[PDB]
Amino acid sequence: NHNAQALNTLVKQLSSKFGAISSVLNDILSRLDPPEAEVQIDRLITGRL
Amino acid sequence: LITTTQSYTNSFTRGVYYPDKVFRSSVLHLTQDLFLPFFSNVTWFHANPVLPFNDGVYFASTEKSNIIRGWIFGTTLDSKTQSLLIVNNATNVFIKVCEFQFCNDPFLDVESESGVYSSANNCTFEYVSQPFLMKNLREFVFKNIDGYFKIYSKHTPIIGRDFPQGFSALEPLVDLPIGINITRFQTLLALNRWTAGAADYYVGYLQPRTFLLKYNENGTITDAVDCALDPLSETKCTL
Amino acid sequence: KSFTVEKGIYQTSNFRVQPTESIVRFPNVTNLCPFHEVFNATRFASVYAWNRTRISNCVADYSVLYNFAPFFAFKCYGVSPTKLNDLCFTNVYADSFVIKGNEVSQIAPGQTGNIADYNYKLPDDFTGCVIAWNSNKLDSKHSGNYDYWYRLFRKSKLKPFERDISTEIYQAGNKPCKGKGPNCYFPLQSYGFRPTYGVGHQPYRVVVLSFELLHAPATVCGPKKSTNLVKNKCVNFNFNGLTGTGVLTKSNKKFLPFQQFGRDIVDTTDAVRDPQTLEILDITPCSFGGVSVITPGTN
Amino acid sequence: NRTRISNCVADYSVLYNFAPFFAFKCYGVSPTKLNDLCFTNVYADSFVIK
Ligand SMILES: *[C@@H]1O[C@H](CO)[C@@H](O)[C@H](O)[C@H]1NC(C)=O
Ligand SMILES: *[C@@H]1O[C@H](CO)[C@@H](O)[C@H](O)[C@H]1NC(C)=O
Ligand SMILES: *[C@@H]1O[C@H](CO)[C@@H](O)[C@H](O)[C@H]1NC(C)=O
Ligand SMILES: *[C@@H]1O[C@H](CO)[C@@H](O)[C@H](O)[C@H]1NC(C)=O
Ligand SMILES: *[C@@H]1O[C@H](CO)[C@@H](O)[C@H](O)[C@H]1NC(C)=O
Ligand SMILES: *[C@@H]1O[C@H](CO)[C@@H](O)[C@H](O)[C@H]1NC(C)=O
Ligand SMILES: *[C@@H]1O[C@H](CO)[C@@H](O)[C@H](O)[C@H]1NC(C)=O
Repeated sequence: NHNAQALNTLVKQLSSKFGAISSVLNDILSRLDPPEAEVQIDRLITGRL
Repeated sequence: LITTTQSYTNSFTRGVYYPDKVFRSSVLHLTQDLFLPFFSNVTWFHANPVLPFNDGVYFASTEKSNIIRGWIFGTTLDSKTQSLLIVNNATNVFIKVCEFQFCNDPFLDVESESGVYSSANNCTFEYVSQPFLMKNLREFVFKNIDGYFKIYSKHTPIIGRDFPQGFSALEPLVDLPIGINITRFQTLLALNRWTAGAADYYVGYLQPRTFLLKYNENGTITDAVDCALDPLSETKCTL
Repeated sequence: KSFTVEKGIYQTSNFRVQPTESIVRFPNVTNLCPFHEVFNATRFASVYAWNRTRISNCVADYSVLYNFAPFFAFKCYGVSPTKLNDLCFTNVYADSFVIKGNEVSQIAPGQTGNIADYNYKLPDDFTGCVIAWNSNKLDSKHSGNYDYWYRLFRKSKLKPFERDISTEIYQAGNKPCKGKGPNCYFPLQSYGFRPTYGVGHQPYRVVVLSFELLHAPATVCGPKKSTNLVKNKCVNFNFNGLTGTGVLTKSNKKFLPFQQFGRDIVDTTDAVRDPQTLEILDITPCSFGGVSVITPGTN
Repeated sequence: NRTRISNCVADYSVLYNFAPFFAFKCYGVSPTKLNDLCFTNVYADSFVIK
């Protein structure tokens, strides 16, 4: 039970925004220019780390 | 010719609609939205008064021979603001956001529109579709949020007289990008001609609540839990 | 990080199966959006009463703006302009008016000023574009054209996205006006435009386009052509702006006639519906995994 | 010119009825909330520029 719970929490943590416009990298890359995308990507990086 | 009598009754567990368009199968889902609280206090009208809109409206009716036909929404409803108008007849349904010079006691002549409004005005949006009103209980949920008027509906067979003790989820019916402000609404009736008639309907108001919904193997909502009703429901929502 | 290896098994890298091609599946609509009709109207409303139009169910092309005029200001906030030509939106709101040339700087989210607080206000989370181009040639009169008016006074502030049309005498004194002379003014003042006026005071036409996302299935996108449909292969897919990579197969899910997508317990997409042919497709990720190397010693 | 203001009741509606200011920018405090704050003392610097 504990192992399954920990894995489920880790997977579910991927839908959080961590104070960004979106939790999906694909649309961030497809609707923003490179100079402005990293400001959103780094927040996701920190949260997931 | 028209008599309106009021009463108060219990709502039990009714007025649950699909929150989004996402398919889910065999899962329990927590949602937060404007719902009708369980075992609430709904108003029973028996047979027009002008009622507030608040944040949303749950409407229920069980009349036969198509006595009730449509609703009107607005904020001043006389000459200064565009007003919604939903009209259901045998073949189709009209929806007009037009500005109407409403009569003092609007009604349907049955079929001239002079009994409802004297004339139209400067308006743009209009819509027409298959009739909404398709022994039988008809339930509707109306809500206006962020530039969108949303209507959910459900049709059920009933054998009793009061609210049935059962569960039914209201599937989405229509979404419109109208973008006006609504504060009051009223019911529209049709009188054959001035013969006296009778009708009955139930009204309730929505509030922000958190629910726990159950999806079966086929993507249909079959049960729900109101997380703020009592300690047991709070425990169920926590677990 | 060594030139010699001992006997054992080591985990080195990961393998993944690469995609083969790309799939684009848009709905079949050929109707063009009335961007041209909204422009070149030969008459634009005043700033205090700005014109609003709703655009939906059409194909949006942004090259018409490019060939329209050399815009003085062209600023997009939530979206890069160059990528506007391959996105999908639910509906578009176009607000058109005419202001002074130097007032263009006041049309921005989180901005204050006479226009930004008394005529038009944008939300803090605005997602759209602003275009402002000179109109000295067409909206100027030699004697002076006063058809355009702007509001100068208001009792309180203005929230984003509302329009005020009520006309009345604004009160400045403590006593009720019931007049015009004693400290009571008119909020609406007529613009004065002349050809001899220099840059910064000639009329400028301003159009604000407002978009939205995360709503009903998208309608305003058709500038790219669709392709065929393939199954049982690792491919890149794009269904109405929903993009991904994986393998599409036949599905046995009983979608009710109003859903589009499908999620699971972890809340990730696993089913989709083809817009042009109503059909349920299961989506599975392409194969990936780890690689281990088994070696004896290098001795 | 520099002036020190202290030991009084500060009302900011007089500025509102004064004139339609071309520029009115507050940095550390939102202007609308200026009417219910408490301060130790105020420094007013006045001049005229282009
Ligand atoms: C509903 O309200 C009425 C008075 O408005 C009150 O008497 C009654 O107890 C309430 N509850 C129910 C279930 O009727
Ligand atoms: C019912 O409504 C439709 C659409 O408004 C109209 O075409 C039709 O004539 C109406 N029928 C009657 C009997 O009023
Ligand atoms: C409707 O509104 C427009 C715009 O303000 C106005 O010009 C017109 O006089 C109004 N009435 C009618 C009947 O169009
Ligand atoms: C789901 O649909 C199947 C096929 O009609 C049916 O056999 C099954 O009973 C349904 N599930 C429930 C909970 O009724
Ligand atoms: C708009 O109208 C003007 C004059 O009627 C015309 O020259 C022009 O081609 C039209 N279209 C655009 C995109 O400007
Ligand atoms: C707004 O634009 C529409 C589009 O043609 C036009 O019919 C209408 O007269 C315009 N209104 C104003 C106030 O400019
Ligand atoms: C559009 O696509 C749908 C889905 O296959 C198809 O049924 C319809 O005939 C198509 N219509 C046109 C005009 O291409």
